[PDB]
Order: sequence, then structure tokens, then C-alpha cells
Amino acid sequence: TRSSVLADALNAINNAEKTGKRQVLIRPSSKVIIKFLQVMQKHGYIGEFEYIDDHRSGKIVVQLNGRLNKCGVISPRFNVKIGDIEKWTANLLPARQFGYVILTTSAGIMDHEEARRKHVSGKILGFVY
Amino acid sequence: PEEMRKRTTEMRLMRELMFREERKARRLKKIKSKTYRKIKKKELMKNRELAAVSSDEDNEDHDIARAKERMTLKHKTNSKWAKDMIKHGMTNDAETREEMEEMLRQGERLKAKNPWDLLLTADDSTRLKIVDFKQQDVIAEAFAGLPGWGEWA
Amino acid sequence: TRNIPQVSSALFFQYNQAIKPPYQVLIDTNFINFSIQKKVDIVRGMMDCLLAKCNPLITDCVMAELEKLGPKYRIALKLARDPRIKRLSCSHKGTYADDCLVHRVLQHKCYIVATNDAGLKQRIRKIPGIPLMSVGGHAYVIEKLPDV
Amino acid sequence: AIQLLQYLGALDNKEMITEDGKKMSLFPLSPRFSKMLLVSDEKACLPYIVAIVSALSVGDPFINEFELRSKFYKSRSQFSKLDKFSDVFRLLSVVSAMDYVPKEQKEIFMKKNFLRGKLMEEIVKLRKQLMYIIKSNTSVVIRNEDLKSDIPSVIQIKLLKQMICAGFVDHVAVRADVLFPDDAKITNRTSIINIPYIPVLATRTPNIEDCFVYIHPTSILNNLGEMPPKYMLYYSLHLGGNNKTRMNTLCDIASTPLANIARKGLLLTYSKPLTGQGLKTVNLSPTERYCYVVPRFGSDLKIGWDLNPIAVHQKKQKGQWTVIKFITRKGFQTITGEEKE
RNA sequence: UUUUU
Ligand SMILES: [Zn+2]
Repeated sequence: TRSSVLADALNAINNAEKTGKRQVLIRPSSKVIIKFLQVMQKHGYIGEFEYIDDHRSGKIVVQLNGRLNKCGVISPRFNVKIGDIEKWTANLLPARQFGYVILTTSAGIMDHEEARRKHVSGKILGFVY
Repeated sequence: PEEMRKRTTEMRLMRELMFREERKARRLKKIKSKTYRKIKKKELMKNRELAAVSSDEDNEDHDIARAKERMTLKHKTNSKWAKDMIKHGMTNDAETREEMEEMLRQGERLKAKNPWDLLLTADDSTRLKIVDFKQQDVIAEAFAGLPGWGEWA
Repeated sequence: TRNIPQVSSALFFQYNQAIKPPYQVLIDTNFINFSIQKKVDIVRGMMDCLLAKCNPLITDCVMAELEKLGPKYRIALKLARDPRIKRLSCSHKGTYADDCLVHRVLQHKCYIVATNDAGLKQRIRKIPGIPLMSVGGHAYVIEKLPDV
Repeated sequence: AIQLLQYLGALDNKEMITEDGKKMSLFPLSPRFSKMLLVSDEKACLPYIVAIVSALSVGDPFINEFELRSKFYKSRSQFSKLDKFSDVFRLLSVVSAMDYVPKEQKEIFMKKNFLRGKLMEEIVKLRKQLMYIIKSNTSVVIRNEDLKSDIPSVIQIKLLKQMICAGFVDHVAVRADVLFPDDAKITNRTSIINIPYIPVLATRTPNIEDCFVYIHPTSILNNLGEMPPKYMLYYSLHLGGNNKTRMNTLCDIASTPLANIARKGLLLTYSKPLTGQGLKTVNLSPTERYCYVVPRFGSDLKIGWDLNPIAVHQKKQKGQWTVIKFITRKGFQTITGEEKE
């Protein structure tokens, strides 16, 4: 059964880039997916993506530029304190300033350094680098 | 016309041919004996080497290959498979030690750094056309000394 | 004319009295994987290992190997181009990195060699007074550098 | 004698003289040489064959070491420059070289190079005569200038080697270590002169050493310095003083050219199509296929061996796959391409 | 050893 739509989406992105595809289709959609892709877009790893509604959960079609070295989810969504963030960044990233750990914090979905600047914490969604 | 019948026979024969490799290929799949596969490879490697099917490696290609081996170190005993055999006395046996040794040498192969073919169309058109008998045979004489396919035959 | 190379003035039997902090270290191509693979940052795994400021150095030959690797090792390529990593020019035709590294340490006894290749490590081991850095387990390890 | 002519194509399987046989008889020479000239028309290779053919017809103008030091090899080194694996080209080297010698200086050149003069004068006269019969029967005053010829091209050299093959198809020998490595162990210390070879069509003896034949002392191959070629052509076999059979080598031949030449003879057979990665029976039609085969060259009571695999064209004549044409590796690699397209 | 169109 479908347990994590976000994991399936990110796996689709990884397969798409690995095969060199410029565009990839993701189904089903979810607000977390759009927020995650918006963070990725802001960091520039991903280009334009467009939502297609069908009167069901919907679909995404995302343009790809080959700047994504890896992207993945962290399941289960461990609670993360501010002290614990650097531990996660050390584990999941080849270097701290290469990549971002995306946290769903009380102020929204956002990358780790933004969370440090805002002094907020929460659960961990995944990583991109 | 009748040419379609010739066409049908043509596809029929091809469909026969594809099944045959399918039966043969399908049966060869089930045989997964290490000895049988081992012999088949060695015959195959000889044929490739004798026929020179594999293109020679340019010096650049060797450098790329040597680049990967150094840059990874995939062919040493620190690999998962090799380390497991070493630490549990599996390499005392000769066959597994050979499977280890072939791996190591494969890695070592990558680590290595007066003035004095156009095949002859010797068919009859290639000949020099020289130009020069029965009465001589008359002298030679002076020496002295499908049916039945469908009807009764 | 016969040649008997003069042993370096930086050496007293087997201790190099010249290598001192901040250390200059030459980076081998294979080092980058076992750094990336172990999630060990290059600059600071060195500081944690040596407890000093370390100046990594990438030569043209080791660099020349890296782009030849291709897309699979892009991350290694990018980390090699981190501006904190200085570059060393080379004036020898060959691109074989192992020979180039062995020559440079032969020339001047001021470099640490960061590598995990057994063959290269043995060659450096024969040369006296060359601290040899490697990555194992979780972090970097230095063998012939007693100031530690 | 009958079997030899059949190999040369002079006689058919019914022992009836072929058209080639009729043409061959027009020449004053042995059938081996006549076949050589029969195929020589390509690429102006005719003068070179005529030079060689006359030389081998008359015998060696060379004086050997036993009958006789620095000067000797100096002359030998000059004439072995064309090829380091052919004694035939040395004869071509000497014979052609003499055409550039001014008439007054032939004798001095002759003594300086340890050459048997009377054989050469007869060689020169026959090259004229064979140059006469060719021109008269193909279309005739022949001058000494007409005998003058320039150095062969590298292509001509390879082509010319295949000319010698056609007249000596049955006199090919292989290095014994190839067929029977257990019996013929060649070391880096083994002398070239003692490297065994096995003639084609040689009688199978219970002991295989009896079929070994070794290089004659007079061959340049003894001074070659590297391993002798895979296959070799010989003129004749002589019993050495050590009860060791010695062959008078002609020249080397590569396997695939050998197969092409033996294709028209009775000396070549074809294995079943090979299978595996790379080698695949490409099927154009139910009566067409391109596939790799192993040519088995030589006629189980004799010694023949298998050649390197070759890409070939097959067409089903009356149910038996017959070889139409040989195919290069690139030709085969393309062919599998279009079907996938 | 001979020797041939
Ligand atoms: Zn260099």
C-alpha cells in the first residue's frame, strides 16, 4: 500500500535524473510535496514544476536541469531538537555546506539553516544535496 | 495474386525459427550449474580472443580504467564478499581461493601501466587472360589400347 | 658522473624536524571517496586528526584524474574545487598521480600524503620522514607524525 | 601427383583436366609455379611473381654457410629487408636487384654477394621467356628494360604472400605448441632452429614427435630474434644430420588469408555457427544468414587443425549451408545493426 | 649427385 507519497515522489525524481530525463511526472500530489519542491526550487536544484488537478489528489510535472545530486526522505519523521540538528546534517550530508536538511517545524516546511536563523525546530522531512 | 501465399510461408518460417531459439534459450536458462557455465564461458572467451572481436584499448581508455580502480579500490580483500570468506576460513578451500585470486589479478590487470586484409579475389575474373583439340582427341582415340516426384519412374 | 642523492636536511635519522604546524598535505584522488563515503569533511577531519590548521593541496595530476572520472563522481570533483583547497601546478608530462606524488615528497620533505592506496602507501613508507595520512573507520589517521 | 594437382585446381574430383589445368600446361614450369602465375594478374604483381617463379624454378642462387663471415651477412642483410619472414622475398630481392646492375658490373655484384652466377643468367633468361609467353598469349619483342621493376607496395607484399600460398596450399606447417602444447613446450630459451612445426596432411603417428619438423639452418628465421610466425610455408623437407627433418621455408601467412585461399580447394571445411555474446547467427531469411564459423583446414588419420573464427555469409543451397563470401568484423558488426534498426 | 621443355 501507499505509506509515504513523498518518498515515492522523491524516488521518481532520482530515477528521472539518473536516466537523464528532463521532465518527470509524480503521482499522487500533496501539500508537503509542493512545499518540498518549492524549497528545492528556491535552492535552485529544480526548475519549473506545474500542478495538474483531476478532482482527485492530483499530479505534478516537474522540469529537471541535472543539478540534483541526491534527494531523499527520512522516515519515520523523528522529532528533532535544535541541539540535534547538526547531528542530522553530519549524518545525511557529505559536507555541512553541501546540501540541506528539510525540517517541518512549527513555522512551516523549511531547510535547516533557515530553521537555525529563525530558532525553530520540529520534525525532519528529508534531505537534498 | 498468389504472392501473398509466398509471404505467409515467409512469416511462418520466421515464426518457426523464433520459437526454436526460444525453446533452446529457455532450456539453457534452467541449467545453472557452475561447472557447465564455467566451461561455456571459457569456450566463449577463446572464440572472442581468436576472432579479435573486442577492439583494442587506446591508452586513454586504459587511463580511464586505471582511474576508476585507484579511485574506488573495488578489487581488494576489503570488499564484503572477500572479507567474509577470509574471516571465516572459507578460502582454505581451493575453489573459493581461485575465485578470490581471479578477482585480485583482474584488479592488478587494471592497475597495470638500386632501390632494392585485402583478400585475393582469386575467382576466375582475377585471372590473367591468356589465349592459346578434338582432332588430337581423335588421335587420342587412335591409341586404343525431379524424376519420379509424382509420376512413375 | 655518479649520483648519490643528498638526504634532506629536514631529517634526523627517521624524524623530520621540518614538518610543523600549519601542515601542508597533498590530497590523493582515492582519499576523496573515503572522505565522502565516511561523511568526513576534508579540512576538519584533518584538524581533528592532527589538531592543527591543515592546508590541503591538489596537484594537476590528481586533478586531471578527477574530471576523467565522469558524472558518477561529480561530488568528488566539486569538493576538489572548494576554494579552501589550493592548487599545485605540475611540469611533468605524465598524468599518473601516484608517481607525481611520490616525486614531490622525494623532492622536498614538507608534505603529508593523504591516501589509502596500499601500493602508494608502501612506496611512501620506504621514503623516510614522510608522514602518511589515511582515513579509516570514522575519521582520519596519521601514522608517522609523533607530534600528535 | 594426382592429389597435388587437385589441390592446385588443375584436376577436378573426376580427375578431368580443368580450364586452369589446360592453361597451366601451356607453361614450361611445374604445376606449383604455374598456379602462381595463374593468379598473379592483380595490381601489377606479375613481374614480382615471374621473378620469384624463375628463381624457384632454377634453384637457389645463394651460397650457404656450410659450403663457405661479416661480408656474408652484410649481403644477406641487404636482401632480407623486404620481409623478415620470407625466404622467397630474398630471392625476389636479389633477382630484381640484378636488373639495376649495369651489364659490366653484374659479375662484381655477383661475387660480392656470394651468388651462383650461372643460375642467375638462366634466371634472367627465363624471366624474359616467361615475360614473352605472357605477352604473346595475352595480346612481341621483350627488352631488358621490361624486366626492370620497382619495390613492391606493402599491399603488394601481402598480396604476393597469398600468391605463394596458392601454389603451396598443401605445404603449410603450424608451430606444434599451438595444436599440442603438452607435447611441444616452447621456452624463451629454446632456439628458433629447434622450435618444432607440424606439416599439414602429415600421417598420424602413435608418437607425435615423429611428425615434428624444425627450421633449416639457412633460414633467416634462425637470426630473427623473436618467436617465429604462427603458420609457415615450406618448399621441401630435408633429413638433417641429427635425424631431424628440416623444411625450406617460403614465407609466412596469416590465418584469414589462408582460409580465403583454401576456400576454393578441398583443404577447408567449416564448423557449425558459433554462439555467444558478440557472435550470433544473424538471420536475413530462411535461406540466408550471417554467422561466425571455425574453418577447419586440412582435409582423423592426418594432422590438420582449426583456424581462427571468421565472419561469413551463408546461403542455403539444396539444404546445405554454403559459404558465399567472407566478411570483415566491421561488416558483421554493421549487419547486426540494421536488423536491430 | 644429376638434370629438364
Ligand atoms: Zn604532476
